[PDB]
Amino acid sequence: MFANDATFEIKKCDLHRLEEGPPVTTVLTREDGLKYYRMMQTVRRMELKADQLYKQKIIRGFCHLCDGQEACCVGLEAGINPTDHLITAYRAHGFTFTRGLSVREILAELTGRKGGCAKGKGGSMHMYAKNFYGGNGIVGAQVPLGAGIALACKYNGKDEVCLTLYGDGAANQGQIFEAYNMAALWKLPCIFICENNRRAAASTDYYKRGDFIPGLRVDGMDILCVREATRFAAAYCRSGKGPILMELQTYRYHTREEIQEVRSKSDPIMLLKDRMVNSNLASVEELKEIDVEVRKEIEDAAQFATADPEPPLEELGYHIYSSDPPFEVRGANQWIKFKSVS
Amino acid sequence: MFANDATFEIKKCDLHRLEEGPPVTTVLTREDGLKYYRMMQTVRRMELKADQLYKQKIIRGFCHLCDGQEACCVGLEAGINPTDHLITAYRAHGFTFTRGLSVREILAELTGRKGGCAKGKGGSMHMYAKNFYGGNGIVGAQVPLGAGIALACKYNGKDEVCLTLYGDGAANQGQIFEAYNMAALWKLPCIFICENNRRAAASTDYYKRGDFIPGLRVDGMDILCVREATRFAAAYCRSGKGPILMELQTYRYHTREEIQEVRSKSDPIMLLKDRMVNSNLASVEELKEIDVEVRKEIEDAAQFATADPEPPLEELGYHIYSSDPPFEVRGANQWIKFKSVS
Amino acid sequence: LQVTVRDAINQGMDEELERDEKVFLLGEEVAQYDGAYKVSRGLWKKYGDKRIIDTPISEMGFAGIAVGAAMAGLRPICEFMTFNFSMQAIDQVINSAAKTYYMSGGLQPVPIVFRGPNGASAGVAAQHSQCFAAWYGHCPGLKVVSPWNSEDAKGLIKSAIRDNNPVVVLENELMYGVPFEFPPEAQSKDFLIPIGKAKIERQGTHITVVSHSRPVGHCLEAAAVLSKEGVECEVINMRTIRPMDMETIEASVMKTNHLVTVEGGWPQFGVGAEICARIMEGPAFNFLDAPAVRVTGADVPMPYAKILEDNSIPQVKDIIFAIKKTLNI
Amino acid sequence: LQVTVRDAINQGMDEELERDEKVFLLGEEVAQYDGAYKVSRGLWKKYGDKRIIDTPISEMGFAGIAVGAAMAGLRPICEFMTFNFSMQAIDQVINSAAKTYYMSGGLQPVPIVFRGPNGASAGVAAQHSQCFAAWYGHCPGLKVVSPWNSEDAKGLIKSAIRDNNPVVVLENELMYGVPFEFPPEAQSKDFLIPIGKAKIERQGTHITVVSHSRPVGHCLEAAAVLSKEGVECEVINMRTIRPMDMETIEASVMKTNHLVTVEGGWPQFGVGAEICARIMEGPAFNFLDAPAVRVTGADVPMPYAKILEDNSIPQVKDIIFAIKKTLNI
Ligand SMILES: [K+]
Ligand SMILES: [K+]
Repeated sequence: MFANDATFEIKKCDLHRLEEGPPVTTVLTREDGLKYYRMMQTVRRMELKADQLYKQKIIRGFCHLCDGQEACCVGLEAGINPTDHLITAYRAHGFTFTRGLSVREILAELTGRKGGCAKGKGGSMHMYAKNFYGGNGIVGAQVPLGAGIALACKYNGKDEVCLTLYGDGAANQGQIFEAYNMAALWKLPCIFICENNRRAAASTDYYKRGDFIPGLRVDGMDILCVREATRFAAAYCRSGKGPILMELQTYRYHTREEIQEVRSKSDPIMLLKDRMVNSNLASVEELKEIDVEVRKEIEDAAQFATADPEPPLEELGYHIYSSDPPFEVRGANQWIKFKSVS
Repeated sequence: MFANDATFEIKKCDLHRLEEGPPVTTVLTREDGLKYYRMMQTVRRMELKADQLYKQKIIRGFCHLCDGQEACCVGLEAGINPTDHLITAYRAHGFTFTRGLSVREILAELTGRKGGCAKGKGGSMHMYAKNFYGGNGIVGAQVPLGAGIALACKYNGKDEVCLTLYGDGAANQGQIFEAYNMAALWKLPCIFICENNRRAAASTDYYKRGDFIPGLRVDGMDILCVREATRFAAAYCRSGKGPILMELQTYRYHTREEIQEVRSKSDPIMLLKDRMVNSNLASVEELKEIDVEVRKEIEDAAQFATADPEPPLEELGYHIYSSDPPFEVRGANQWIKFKSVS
Repeated sequence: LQVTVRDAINQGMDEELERDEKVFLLGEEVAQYDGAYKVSRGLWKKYGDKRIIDTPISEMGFAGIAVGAAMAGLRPICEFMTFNFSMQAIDQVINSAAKTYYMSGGLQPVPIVFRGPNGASAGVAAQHSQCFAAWYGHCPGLKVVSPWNSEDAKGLIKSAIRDNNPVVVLENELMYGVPFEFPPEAQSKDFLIPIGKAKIERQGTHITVVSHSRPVGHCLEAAAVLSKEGVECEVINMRTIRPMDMETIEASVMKTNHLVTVEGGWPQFGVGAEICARIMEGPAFNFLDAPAVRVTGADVPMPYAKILEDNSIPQVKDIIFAIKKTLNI
Repeated sequence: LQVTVRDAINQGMDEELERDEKVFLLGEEVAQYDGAYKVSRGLWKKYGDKRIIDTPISEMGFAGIAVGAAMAGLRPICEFMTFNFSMQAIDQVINSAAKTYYMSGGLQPVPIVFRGPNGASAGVAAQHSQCFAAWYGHCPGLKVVSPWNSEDAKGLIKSAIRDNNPVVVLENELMYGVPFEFPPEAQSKDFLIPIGKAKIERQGTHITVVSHSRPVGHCLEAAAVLSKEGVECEVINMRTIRPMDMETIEASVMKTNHLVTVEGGWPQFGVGAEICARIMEGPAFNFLDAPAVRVTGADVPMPYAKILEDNSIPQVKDIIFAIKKTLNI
């Protein structure tokens, strides 16, 4: 017999240009915390397999992992509806999954196979899903993209919001400020999330770079603060008050020892695991066995993803333009013609 | 009999991240402020001559006049050396002059004649002088440029600063924030100057836009504190403190009637006039004579600038590359060749 | 009826904006100011804040914001004061807009339109004078059209709004106040000029003259001068830069046996180059009785003084000199 | 000695830095990290923070800084991680560096070098595989080189630094670790390669094969496969995209009577287009016994799948097929 729900303290946010921030106390239901664990574990295991498929060279080109950051994508997806929008830079395996796609299609696009979510045309950086505007290879390019998805929101008035993410590397992009200004100016429901997984900036207070836009600093290893500060920021935006910065302080696992003392004293899966255990929300065996289901999940997908045939050559030209009649595309020399269908 | 010099109050600047700003009191030496007059006056009459040359159509394309702001461009030259660096955008007539160029070569460049300072190649927006990196027409591009010139200063270490100016219109250029960042980050001797002469920006507190970079807000109708500020900023930079922002508040003349109250309550030239006079630093008739002198310099120049013949068409391809042997340049079709010499 | 090129475009957007509430205009000075070149005159007044949006001077930003809206599902007309300015946003156009449908294996389309004056004006000097036809037309996933006259302008602007992919429209500012005869079939709010097709603005049998934008006008001037000595030119208005209608140019070269391209912007790796390269690779190479040549802008950044600038853009003289050089007459 | 392209470049930058203190290097991970591609290895350790500056990721801004320094007398080497990232600074290169010498009436030179890897890499997908030969090649007041082997990269990077105007150097990532015999005269520190001059890499008589950067290697491969069959190619390595050495290509054409150009960029408006257009317009034309063909990149945004990618850049057979086609053998 397990509790149904418990109550924890989450760290308190720092504020900038805000009166009151998200509550320091929250409720985790049993059946919920069970769902957040299976998601965190899946993203973790997923990236582990990616990383392994990638020292083996089945995965070519870029391969950015987000293991260590699972509190971020799962907790964010905890705080928003499926009808809200999210767009990120290239570290997007976690978000592709929380936003709908299956570990099957994600791994198969990583190994560039026909079964992949973009038919193997995209690779690791460009994956799209229902309301997910992908990862974009160009640093900060997605922030004005996000501001625009936000503008569309207001434009249809459905009280949907936009999570527009960028890491601390991209926090000095000129475009970013160009979007802070318009966002405030047009009061766009855009939440500008800065993933700060820890020189380059003259100022490392990121939640404040917005300047005239209010921001909050959140702890990104606690799935609960993330969900909290997200529901808070969603609230704020939907109430028509315009844009907000939210610095998610986090840590990507990929000296290699600073990487260590940050894992025992705060994997973000271990934290949620200890909470559930210490408050009778779940048993250590329950969780240990969800791992076994997740590990077998990822194993079968990975298997499909290395077996799956490459796309056919004759489709190299497809999907250039949308809704057009078929046409030909020139290849390496003029005698090479590739059909292109929308 | 006459005053050798006098003491005046200037408005005190608003401060951003600074404990003490520039003095609220200064000393205009009658002899200096006789030169500040003749200069301002020269810029005013030139800009008015240009405007008339332009309404006539002897000047083409762009013609950006800086009248009302003469206190800025003369005020600036008064608190920096000949050997410091100045770059602005396209409203660069005042500066070109205060930086060394004769009214003749400025006028002649506007009317597109060989006797122009750039042999008719450049026209209104692209005038270059000694340690003036001129006017630039891509809004905002001048700012990272000037941060560069500042890099150059620090790098030679000869205590020279660099005044990088932009208009409240360009204040939202992404690159400007990229340039504030590296400026701060490497402590460049760069003074960022926003000529704010009053929908576009969610914060019209330009002197604070630099965020981590300290700023001050000046009254740009008053050549006295403009000078003071500039001495204050220049000195700040020389002593290694790094970059700094100056909002220069002003009002260009180029209904016609808010323009009218601004002019009779605070023309930069009028204000200086009532100060020179109402403290015996100079005579209304003394000033009435230099008015007659400048009228003649302008008349001499407009005369030269409309009498000088166009540039020869055999020099169209000159000055593409510096320091190379001569070569040919293709004109309208492959049989038209033009000689290019460095 | 007579409508200036400016008005033809303004009609087009007006019919589009009415027909579909997904459609919206944004750029600098497009709204209250009536347009930098009065191209959107009165649109803000009629459709409001929501639909006609004045932006600050933040090109990389608003181009970004436009492309975003298009991805979320709106149909933004994103105006650049002039295309020299788009160089700051060129990356949102090439990398966010133009390659996205494809990277997503057909999952995510981007119905944006980018428009503004392009190429040379009158005494704006080097940083405002640049042609971009060749740079854009170079990129897969884009469509690039370059209208000449009123009728072109209203058709290709409606076509592009209705198109579902990113489409860059290169207007010409010196064309804006040129009036043209406006056939009644053009005033129709069903007018559409299909992208990818050229128009033959003058049948002829001696030489083929191909051109796009303002200089199409000057080829019609050179052709009237010439048929006074019985040389008949075939003048082709390209209209689309990508994907160009090379068939048409080939048909015509097979008839005339000669070819001249007249384009506005710089010579090297320019629009002429591509028609010329194609012409050699294609079937019509063997009908060519003399080498095809190119008439371009002079190869320098654009200078200021009137005489210098007047010799930097092809003039009717140079089109004729070239044609005669080709026809060896 | 055999030195790799990566090492060649390093030698060049190091020697030039040593020779002149007005010369510095800025860019992303150039300093501590040792080069994003290990190209600037050890330079920071040897010249310090004044001379090797790590920059934040702010292309539009740091390109613009280098140009400022340049305008003020400094001699900056400005690096872009890949040239795809240059799309953000492109305004700064074109509008501030390239046109300035001319706009100032020769008052204001801009001795700046822009270097980085360009074009296709390997499964870096559509946004990090673009070629820019064509676009930069297009602009007056800029010089544009595209080096192939060690010898080239060291010579050219050295002449670019010495040059007094903005030079754009299009390196290539796959060439980085490829090693080459490095003649004793190239190990010198006065080893200089004149910009504006192609190199015949292989004497031949049956056909001219002009190419630039990486695919030059695949041409030599083709040429060796094909001589086993009695067909000789003159293979030419442009080196320089602008001002490209057309004399050399014509002279070879006058002997061979055939021309195939080969390049990794997109096809239309590319480097191959300007070369043919030039052959046709010049005196080499009449020597052609068959039309000049172009072999280029496939006209798509670059895919990810290994098989699709492979047919997106030109393979050694594709070259052989166009050579055979042209000689109708
Ligand atoms: K569209
Ligand atoms: K140089």
